[PDB]
Amino acid sequence: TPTTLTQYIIKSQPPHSRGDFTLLMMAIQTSVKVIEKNIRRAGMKGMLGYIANATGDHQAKLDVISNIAFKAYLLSSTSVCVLGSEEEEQMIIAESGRRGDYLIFFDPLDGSSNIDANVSVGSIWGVWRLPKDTTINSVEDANAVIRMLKGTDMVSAGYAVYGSATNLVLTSGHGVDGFTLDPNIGEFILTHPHISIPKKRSIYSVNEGNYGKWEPWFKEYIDYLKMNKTTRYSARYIGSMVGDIHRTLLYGGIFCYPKDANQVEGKLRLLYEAAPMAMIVEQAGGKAVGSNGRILEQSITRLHQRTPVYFGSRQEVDLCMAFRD
Amino acid sequence: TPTTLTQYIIKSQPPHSRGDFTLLMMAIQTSVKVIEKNIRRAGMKGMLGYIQAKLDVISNIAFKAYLLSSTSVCVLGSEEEEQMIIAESGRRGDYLIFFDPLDGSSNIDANVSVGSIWGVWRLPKDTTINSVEDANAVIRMLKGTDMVSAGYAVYGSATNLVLTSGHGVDGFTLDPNIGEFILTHPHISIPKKRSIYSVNEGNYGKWEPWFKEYIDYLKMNKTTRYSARYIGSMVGDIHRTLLYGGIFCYPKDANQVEGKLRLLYEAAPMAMIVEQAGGKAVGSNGRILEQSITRLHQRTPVYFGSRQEVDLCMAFRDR
Amino acid sequence: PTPTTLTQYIIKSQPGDFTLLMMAIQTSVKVIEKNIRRAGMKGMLGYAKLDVISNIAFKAYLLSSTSVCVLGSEEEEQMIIAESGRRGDYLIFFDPLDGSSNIDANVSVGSIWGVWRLPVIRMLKGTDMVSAGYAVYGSATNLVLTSGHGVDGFTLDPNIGEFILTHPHISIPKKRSIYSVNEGNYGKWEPWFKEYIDYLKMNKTTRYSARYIGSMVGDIHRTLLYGGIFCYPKDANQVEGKLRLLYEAAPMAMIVEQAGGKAVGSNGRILEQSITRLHQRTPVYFGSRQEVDLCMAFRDR
Amino acid sequence: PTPTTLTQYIIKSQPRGDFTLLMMAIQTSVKVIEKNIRRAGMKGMLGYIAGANATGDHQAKLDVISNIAFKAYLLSSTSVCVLGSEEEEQMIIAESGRRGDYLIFFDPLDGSSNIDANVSVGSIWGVWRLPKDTTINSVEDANAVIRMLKGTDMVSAGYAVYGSATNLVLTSGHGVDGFTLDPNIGEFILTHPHISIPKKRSIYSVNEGNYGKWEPWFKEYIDYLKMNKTTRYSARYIGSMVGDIHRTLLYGGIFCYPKDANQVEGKLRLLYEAAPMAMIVEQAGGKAVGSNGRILEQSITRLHQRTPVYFGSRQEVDLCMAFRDR
Ligand SMILES: [K+]
Ligand SMILES: [K+]
Ligand SMILES: [K+]
Ligand SMILES: [K+]
Ligand SMILES: [Mn+2]
Ligand SMILES: [Mn+2]
Ligand SMILES: [Mn+2]
Ligand SMILES: [Mn+2]
Ligand SMILES: [Mn+2]
Ligand SMILES: [Mn+2]
Repeated sequence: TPTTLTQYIIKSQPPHSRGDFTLLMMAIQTSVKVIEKNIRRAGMKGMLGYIANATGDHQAKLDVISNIAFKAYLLSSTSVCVLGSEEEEQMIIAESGRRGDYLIFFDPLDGSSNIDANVSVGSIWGVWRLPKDTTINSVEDANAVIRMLKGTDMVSAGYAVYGSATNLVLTSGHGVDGFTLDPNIGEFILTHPHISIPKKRSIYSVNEGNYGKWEPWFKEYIDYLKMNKTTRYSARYIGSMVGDIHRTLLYGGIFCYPKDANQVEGKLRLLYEAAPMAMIVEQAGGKAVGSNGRILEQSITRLHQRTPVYFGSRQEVDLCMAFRD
Repeated sequence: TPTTLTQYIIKSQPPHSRGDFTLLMMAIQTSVKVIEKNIRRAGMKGMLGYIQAKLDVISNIAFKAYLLSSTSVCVLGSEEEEQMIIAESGRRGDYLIFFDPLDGSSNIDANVSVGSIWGVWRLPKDTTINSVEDANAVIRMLKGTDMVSAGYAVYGSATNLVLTSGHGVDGFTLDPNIGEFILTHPHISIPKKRSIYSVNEGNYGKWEPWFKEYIDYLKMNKTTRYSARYIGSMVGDIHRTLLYGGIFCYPKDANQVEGKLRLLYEAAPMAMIVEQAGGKAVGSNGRILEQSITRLHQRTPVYFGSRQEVDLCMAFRDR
Repeated sequence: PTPTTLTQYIIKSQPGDFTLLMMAIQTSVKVIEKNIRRAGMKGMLGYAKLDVISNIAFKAYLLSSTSVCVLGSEEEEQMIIAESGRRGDYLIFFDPLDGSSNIDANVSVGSIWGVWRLPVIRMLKGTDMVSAGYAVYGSATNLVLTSGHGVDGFTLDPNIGEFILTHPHISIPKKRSIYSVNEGNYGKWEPWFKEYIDYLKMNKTTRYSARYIGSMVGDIHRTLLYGGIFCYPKDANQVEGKLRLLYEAAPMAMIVEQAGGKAVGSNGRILEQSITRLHQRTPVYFGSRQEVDLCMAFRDR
Repeated sequence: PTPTTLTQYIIKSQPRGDFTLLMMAIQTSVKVIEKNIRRAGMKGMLGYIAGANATGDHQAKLDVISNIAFKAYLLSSTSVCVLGSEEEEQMIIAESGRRGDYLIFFDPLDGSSNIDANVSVGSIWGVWRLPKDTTINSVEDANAVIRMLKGTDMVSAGYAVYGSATNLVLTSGHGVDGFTLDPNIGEFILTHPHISIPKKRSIYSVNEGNYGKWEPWFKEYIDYLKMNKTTRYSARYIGSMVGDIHRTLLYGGIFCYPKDANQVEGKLRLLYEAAPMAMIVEQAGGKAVGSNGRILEQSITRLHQRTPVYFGSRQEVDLCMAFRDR
């Protein structure tokens, strides 16, 4: 009898709790398993490539299927009032009799331009809980509510990695725990409890193809990692934010998506990429900052808002930020 | 009723052919499936190290078991073993197989892709291998250009098996419901040009000046913008290189002055696949496949990929 | 291509304890199915160990569910109480693995559960049962259940480890010419039942087909879907019967009744029988309402 | 760690690789069919096609899919010259130069009226080897060749059981060995080596719903099994010939499909049901007879020929035949 994610969560909540968070995490699990199913057989089911979004991404077929899955299960869960997907312009409101307390923002498939080459991909979600009195009855209401939220209010966050094994990592503000899908029983089993990101590790992750378009201070930082006399650094960039962040959490290191001469506001989205990953990184003992301190302290102005990121081992991030100053 | 790897191979061989190669590819398929099984559940079965090198051992055990019982092999050489192994007499076919049973094994704990690589030579016309001595003598008079088949498997979100027999490259995908590899990527053709480079830039300082120059050009040139990708799994990175185009480099180091990658069971198989897909695959002095094999764990640097991207790279090497 | 799961179905059915309970049951069933499929290679066959493993699974997941106060297994003499801070409202009685001497021959097996609710438990009636269900472990894996508003059947999708709705509103036909009984025991039956069986074979009007897998869950599942009758009659040895009331006959009776069939023992409805003792027994005559009527007509002369 | 596969077992068993390739094609077919059965409920493949085969069976959708599978893989194997399916009127010839030495007759899905109720089903095959200096170039040639064959010429036979586990049992004239599908690796693993059917066991398997239509001697035999003072019998009838025969081989007992007042020639087909099962039962140490002695000694007149069967533990079958001769 191994320990399932569901059991783990039931245990985590107080004696005879509400149960909404358990139902939510069921919906997420089912979605993740559906997506995993589709990815593993995509080649034979004709779902490789692209269709013939609000961020200007041309969509892979698995983006659409992923989004459909997440929405279907989350809305039927009875635990969500609002959902916001990368693949949708607008937020979606759950129907009145079927409306829980959670606002969930998700990237249903991260790295979708990796799938054709069997490089890892993932899903990311951040969960906020509807503020005490308030009631969201429309898209207008929801847009007003998100504007008065911060990453520091996020109650839970997590990602899934679709690779040789299927991982589901999550936090509820009391550390990070990692699970692995047992395909023989379709349950997520606790395999990586109390994930602690090392304080220092000589691994950096960034797209150096963009060297030319970076700020001078960041070119300097990267050059130092390569040219300094003291400590040798190793470079790794899978090109899947989830894949790279997962390696960062387990091995230590740093992961960067810096300011660009094109994307002067950044590549990564705040609500459904950067802030969830920031809560996970912080809870694992790491540091997660953007252009002006903590990602989680940034004010949310709009659903598809962007930010650069510098995430990872506390001291590696400190070194990086020392060049900025 | 989809097209299996097995049926594809049966069709590929001549009318009423011998059958050795079919049996070999069965053994390889079974091995790959056993390894895949173990990787997918490694976390729950204690084979990961959380709190490094058990899957190497299990992989090696699998490949050996199935290949030796296949009756198609005379000699095997694994990355995990110092010496070559001889198949027992009368369980002894015509193939010499050199394999990396698990490539990227320090990736597994982080769920980063890994693979298996194999190169197949066929015992020369008048030769008979009866011992380790014999085998060491035989490999010394072989080249990558004599390789009859090569392939790799990628263990990721899907499980791929890519291979060639000197008539192009074809890619298969494991259907886990029936445990057969299904043709999904027929006639893989690597683009002639594509702006993606793959190398560990952490080692910048230890590279030769010409290669530092090449990398700097990819970043600073006015004409064409390059994207950087380095998974750190040779199979993962090469597979992306074959399908997307680009370049993959493991250049000469100030430490590893002979190179990181092994010739027999990493560089030469991947070279035959890259060449068959329409790409170019070179080391320190031309084609990897034209290099003479001196020793089982011999090494070489590599510059592999899109023919024009490799040409560009080699243009910088001109002193 | 996002199918309807058992979990969603149940969430929709309610206006959370029962949802958590049905999670625990699902996980248990999947664990048991996993073990059965590979039992031959993992040494768990004879040639039962799977009774023990099954029981362990059900207990583990049901107790951690926080929805149970009491559980009773066929494999245990005594009932088990859930710990105080982890104690829901449900009493559950289950046969974690039915037909365990079938496994070595790859004949179907199943799991059966009956759920009562508490508002000491000296007597219950099947008519108070709030839910019941079984799983069938065969070439597909089925999970059939009721909550007093009909019967619905689900099938395990092994690719996602969820039970998918495949057989909604199972209705057992009123009449169907299939009978299920061990005729090896002919000699030990009561005269009226010998007469009934002889009539099924010798009557001029309607031809009957015989099927007996020898797994109660397998045979009852075929009975619900195809129609027919399933009998474990009184024996000259087992004068009180073979099947157990609390964790076999009464759950199956609620399912059969909710599907539109009839489910009786030696003296009327199984569900109306008083429960005196945990491992109490009863004969059964279950199935299509008219086939059971025909059977009972022979008993009454 | 690295278990013994069916493929390895077969490679070991041979001294030419034609039989190995054949058994690959069969394995793949069996795995494809298993795949389909496990998910049939969600893929809409439960029940029947809306519009009967050569023996008058209305077909289940899984009959058609199964038949397609077996044909596809067996023909691409390069080991077959002729194939005969239950689901086809005519035999099929493999294309010239994709043409091996084996004639294979198969029931691609046995018990297809069990699937909707999740009761076990199976596949059955019998393998003959083309006679010395015979050459099959058409359906005419094939029909001529089968007429001069017997079950005693069968080189191999086997079945698959699709249940909670997936079994594949086979013989090549040197006993019976049983395998089990490992779904994690899609290989059949040796689990039941040297299957030996007990000489005596008190279990009988027959559809007693047909009592009224049986011959008097067989009614007498069945009544004896129930009413005799000496030994008590247990009755089991799954209603899937493969399921019931598999239980018979492992537990012992008897399995009967006797002569009927309707089917006076019998229900079971000789080429792809009775004769393969007969070779397996004989190789396991049992006895397998029809209306006039050994099934395997019967002359094959036609592809969809029928026969009754009395199969199982040698002494149980002897007892049965004693009632016929009295
Ligand atoms: K995107
Ligand atoms: K190494
Ligand atoms: K039991
Ligand atoms: K049929
Ligand atoms: Mn996305
Ligand atoms: Mn993304
Ligand atoms: Mn390796
Ligand atoms: Mn028991
Ligand atoms: Mn029982
Ligand atoms: Mn049949």
